[PDB]
Amino acid sequence: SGFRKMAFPSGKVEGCMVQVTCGTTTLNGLWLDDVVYCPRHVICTSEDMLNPNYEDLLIRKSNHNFLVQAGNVQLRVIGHSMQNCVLKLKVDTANPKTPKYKFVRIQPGQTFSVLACYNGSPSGVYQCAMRHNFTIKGSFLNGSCGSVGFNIDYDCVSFCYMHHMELPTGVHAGTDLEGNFYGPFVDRQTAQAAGTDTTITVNVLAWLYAAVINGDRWFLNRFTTTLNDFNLVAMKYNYEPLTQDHVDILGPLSAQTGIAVLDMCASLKELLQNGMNGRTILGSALLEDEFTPFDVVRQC
Amino acid sequence: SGFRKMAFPSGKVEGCMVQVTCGTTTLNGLWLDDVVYCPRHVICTSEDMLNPNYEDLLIRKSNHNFLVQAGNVQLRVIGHSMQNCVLKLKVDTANPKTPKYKFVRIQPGQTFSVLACYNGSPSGVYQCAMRHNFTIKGSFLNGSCGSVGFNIDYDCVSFCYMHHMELPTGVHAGTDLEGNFYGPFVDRQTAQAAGTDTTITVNVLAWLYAAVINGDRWFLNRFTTTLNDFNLVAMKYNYEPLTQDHVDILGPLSAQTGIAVLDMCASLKELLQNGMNGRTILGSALLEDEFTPFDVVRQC
Ligand SMILES: Cc1ccc(NC(=O)c2ccc(CN3CCN(C)CC3)cc2)cc1Nc1nc(-c2cccnc2)cs1
Ligand SMILES: Cc1ccc(NC(=O)c2ccc(CN3CCN(C)CC3)cc2)cc1Nc1nc(-c2cccnc2)cs1
Repeated sequence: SGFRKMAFPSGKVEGCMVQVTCGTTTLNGLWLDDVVYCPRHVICTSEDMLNPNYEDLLIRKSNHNFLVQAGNVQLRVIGHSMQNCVLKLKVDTANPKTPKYKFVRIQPGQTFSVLACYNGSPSGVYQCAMRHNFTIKGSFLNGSCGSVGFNIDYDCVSFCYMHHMELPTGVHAGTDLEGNFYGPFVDRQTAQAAGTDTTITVNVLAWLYAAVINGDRWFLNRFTTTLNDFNLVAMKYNYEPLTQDHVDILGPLSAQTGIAVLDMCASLKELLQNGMNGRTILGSALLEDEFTPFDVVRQC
Repeated sequence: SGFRKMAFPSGKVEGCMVQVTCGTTTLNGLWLDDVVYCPRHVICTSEDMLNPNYEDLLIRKSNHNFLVQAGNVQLRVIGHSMQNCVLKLKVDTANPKTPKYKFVRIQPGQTFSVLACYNGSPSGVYQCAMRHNFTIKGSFLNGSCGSVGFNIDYDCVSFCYMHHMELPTGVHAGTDLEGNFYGPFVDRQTAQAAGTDTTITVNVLAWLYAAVINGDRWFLNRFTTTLNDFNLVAMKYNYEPLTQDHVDILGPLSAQTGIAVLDMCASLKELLQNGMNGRTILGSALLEDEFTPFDVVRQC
C-alpha cells in the first residue's frame, strides 16, 4: 500500500558522471564507453553571452583545453566534436562502469528520473514530467548543467534529458542526448519564455486510479459521460483533450478496479467543477498530473 | 530554482541488497562485510502467525536452511544469530562493494531515503519522514520487507530503517538496523494500530522558507507573534509545539531570507485559520511537513 513520488535507482548513472572543465567553467558530463557528453556552452566566454557562434568557439579550441575528471582520475581528451547543442569529447579510456544504454527522446506527459549533479558528483535524485511546453519543473542550482534524466528498462538505461538552462519563471530547459533542445529554446541568453502549459489529463486519471487502488474512494460517483462531453469541460479548465488511445492505455487500470474510464472521467468532471472541499487524495489537495499510467501500474 | 521531493543517490545501497530465502519465504537482506541483515520473520511458518516464539523457531534452524543470493551468486551461510527483530547471517564472503556505513536511529520529524527492493533487486527510491507515531507513509508491496532507509553523509551511509510490515491503515512500520522497532509495534499479526499523529511544525516552517527562497511570497504579512501565543493556535490544529531549539535550527533560513522565525510563525497562524483560498505554495495546496530544515538548506 501507499503511493509516493518514486524515482529509479540511480546507481547505474552515478557510475557515468564526470566533471568537465574548460577555462574557468565547470559542469557535469556523461561518460559512456570512450565518449564524454556535456552541454556545449561549457566553451562560452563572458563577452560572448550575447550572440555566441559555437562553431567559431569550438574551432578555436584544442584537446588540451578540456580537463575531464572522473573522481580524482584525470581523463585524457583525444578528440572533440559538436553534436548540435552537446559536445562530444573522445577520451583515451572506456568507462568500465558503462551500462547498457539507449538515447531516446520523450514526449510531453512522460516522466523520467533526474540525477542532480554538481562538479561531477551526484547529490540527489527526483522524478520529473516533460510538460506540454517542453519545460520541466526541476530542482537545479548553478553548476547543475549536464545533469541527466533517464528511465530504466530492466537493465538498460534510456537517457532522455541533459540539463542546459533555467528560464525566467524558474522552470528548466534542456536537450536530448543528441543535442536537440526540447521546445523552442536556444542555449544563449535572450528573452525566451515558456509557452502556455496544460494539465496532462491522462496522468490525472491514472493517478485517480492509483487512489482507488489505495482505498481513497470519496470522489467516485454513479455518473458516466461520453468522451466528447468530457472534452468540452476539459478545455474549460485548461486540460488536454482525451483520446481513444488514452482510454486504451487506461484499460488495465480500469479492469483492475472495475471502474470504467468514462466513469472516472465523470468523477474528474465533478472534481473540476466543485473542487475537493477540504478533503485530500493520496495526501494531495490538488489533482496530480505527473504520474503516467505506467508509473501507476509499476508501483501498485 | 525549484523545490522537489529529493532522495539520496542510491548506488552505494544498491550494491548491498541481496535476496534471503528460508523455505518458501523470500525477502531482501542487507549485505555489509561478511554479514547479511534481514527481518527475523523470514523464519515464520504458516501455522505460527498467531503467537510465534522466534527464539524457538531459530534454534530449530541450521545454516543450510538459509539460501542467500547476491545476483546469480549464491552466498554460503556459515553462522546465524538473532539481534532483536533482525537476523544476522554470517557469510563466507565480505561484500566488496561495502561502503563506509553507520547504524543510527532517527527521531520523529527526521527524513531519510527508502530504496524499495523486491527479491534482492532495487526497483525505486523515494523520500520519507518518521512520523510522530513512529510510522512512515511509504510505498511497499508484498515482498518488500528488508528494504532499507538511509541518509548519506559525504561518503558514509547512515542506515536508519529496515522495513518489516504494513499496518491496517496502510502506513508502514519497521526497525533500526539493531532490530529495535520504531514505535510500540511487534512483528506478529495482532490488532496493532498506529497512535494519533501530529503535524511536524518545524518542517512546515522550513518549507515556507523554501517557498520564499523560490519566489513564492503571497502568504507573508506584517504580523509577528510570540512563541507562546503561536503554540496556543498550534495545539488547536494538531500541530507540534515549537521550541526555542526549533527556532535556533531555523536561524540560517531566517537570516538568508531576512524573515524572522516568529514572523513566519505569524504567517503560518493565518494559513491555519483562513486556509489557502485556492492558491498554491511550491505546487502544493496543503502545508507540507516532510522537509527538514537541513533538507531545505541542502536543496536551495
Ligand atoms: C544557456 C546558457 C548559455 C551560456 C552559459 N554560459 C555563461 O553564461 C558563462 C560561461 C562562462 C563564463 C566565464 N568565462 C569563460 C571562462 N573564462 C574564460 C572566463 C569567462 C561566463 C558566463 C550558460 C547557459 N546555461 C545556464 N544554466 C544556469 C542554471 C542556473 C540554475 C539552475 N539551472 C540552470 C545558469 S546558466
Ligand atoms: C510482521 C510479519 C510477521 C510475520 C510474517 N510472515 C507471514 O505472515 C508468513 C511467512 C511465511 C509463510 C509460509 N510458511 C513458511 C514457509 N513455508 C514453510 C511455508 C509456510 C506464511 C506466512 C510477515 C510479517 N510482515 C509482513 N509485512 C507485509 C507487507 C505487505 C505490503 C507492504 N509492506 C509490508 C506482509 S507481511
